[PDB]
Amino acid sequence: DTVVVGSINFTEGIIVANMVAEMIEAHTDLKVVRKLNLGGENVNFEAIKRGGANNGIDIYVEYTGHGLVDILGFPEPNVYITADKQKNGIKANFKIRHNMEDGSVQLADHYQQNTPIGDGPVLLPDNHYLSTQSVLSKDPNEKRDHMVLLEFVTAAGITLGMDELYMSKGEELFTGVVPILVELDGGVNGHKFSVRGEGEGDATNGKLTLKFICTTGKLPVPWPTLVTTLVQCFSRYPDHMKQHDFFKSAMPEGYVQERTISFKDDGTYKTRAEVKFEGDTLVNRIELKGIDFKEDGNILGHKLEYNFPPPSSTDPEGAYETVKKEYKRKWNIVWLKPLGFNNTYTLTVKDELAKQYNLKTFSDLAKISDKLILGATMFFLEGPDGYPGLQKLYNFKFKHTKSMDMGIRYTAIDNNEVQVIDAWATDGLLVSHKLKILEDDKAFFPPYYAAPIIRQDVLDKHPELKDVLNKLANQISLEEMQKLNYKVDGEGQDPAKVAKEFLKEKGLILQ
Repeated sequence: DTVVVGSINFTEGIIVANMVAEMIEAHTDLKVVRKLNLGGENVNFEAIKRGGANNGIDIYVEYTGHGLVDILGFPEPNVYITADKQKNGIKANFKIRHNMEDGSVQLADHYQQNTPIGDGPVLLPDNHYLSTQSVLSKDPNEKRDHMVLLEFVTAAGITLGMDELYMSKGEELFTGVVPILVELDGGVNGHKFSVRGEGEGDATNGKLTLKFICTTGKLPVPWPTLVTTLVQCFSRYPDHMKQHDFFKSAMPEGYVQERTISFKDDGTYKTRAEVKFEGDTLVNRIELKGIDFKEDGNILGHKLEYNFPPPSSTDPEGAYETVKKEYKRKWNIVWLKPLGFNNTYTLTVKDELAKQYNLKTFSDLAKISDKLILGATMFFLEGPDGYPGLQKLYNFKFKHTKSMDMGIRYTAIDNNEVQVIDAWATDGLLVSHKLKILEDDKAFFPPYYAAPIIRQDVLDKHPELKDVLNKLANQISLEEMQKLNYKVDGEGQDPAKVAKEFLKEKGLILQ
């Protein structure tokens, strides 16, 4: 029959949409409907959910970063740590997305304060984040209500910058493997329960193995809700970040971790815990009080699956794999092979500006942001992977922020209307306006490798599509894609003509 191919109203998307349409019409005897969307939020994601039957798309080109946003909530799962000098400790924000049976998600918003127990000196960190991977399992020979947890945590967000390095005396307590005891006394909506966990931690590798048992009978809440609450001192800090490990510096006297966990459309947990050494053993002693929970709700009704969401990886291959697997497992959508270019957000300035203020990286731009006016697309300003996520890590304080269309932002930076723009790495106008891209030194941004995305049922009806579309694999480099975007924007041309020309040129389309 026919297949619907959608795209948002931007140059690169239209070009690649026409390329896919031409590949399908050339290498298969199938009909290709082309649809250009309004530009609404998650328009392509919801369209490919609906499919062609319900006035939606069946195929579109997505970027791994926006995929991380769409199926994992990319910025949110990272534990974003900043310093509170007043309380001589740290604060942290994150959100957990607990999977449910019907594919929905229970949101759990975590606000966290950590304060040293002793009066010793402690390391106050620069803005950074903890990337966490958690795997939940069961012992088959354990008749009690229990959870087996295996966890890997790595600290990120601080750049290695060709400067010498080598930090604290509590750091030396984690050189080897440390035994771990965790005690939790909790009450949720009047249920009183206790949890005891035993295990061990290797901080040089960032690995925790623990087994928790509910000593009071049946646990009145699903186990994944207690995962966060149930030892961030075991996080593996890379050698260049070892000066920012607050948690180890507070040892052995320990620290106090207070946390507020808000379950969307349900109750809240309030936890206070003390994490400290007792003899050889690191102990986490927690009091948990949950107040306002719906009795038939997702939490008290046990409507959450026994899993934790997979982590969002900044590695390009890891990102593609995670996005492909999750789009498959949830909503049943196939990520095909990448086209080969990475069209990433990047803050860019006039090269004159960078020369004058000696700007190399995002941190330098941040220290003078108050003087500057940022002009960016609505996608960068609104999207969680754009300016808001950036500020979670970078502390940008711009004088103004003006939403602009693509193209108009380039003329505006040329005319000094704005000083910083959200240039996209494949933008055609990047050659002509003499701009400098700055470096994402804290490495907030994810990969934005473009790849075609197809519904599984359309793949079933027409199995040939997989190979014909995968023919465009590693074919379009960043330079080539930029050349085509310039051949549309810099020189007014029809996108379909440029697409067909490029396809015939490389022999992908014979004629």
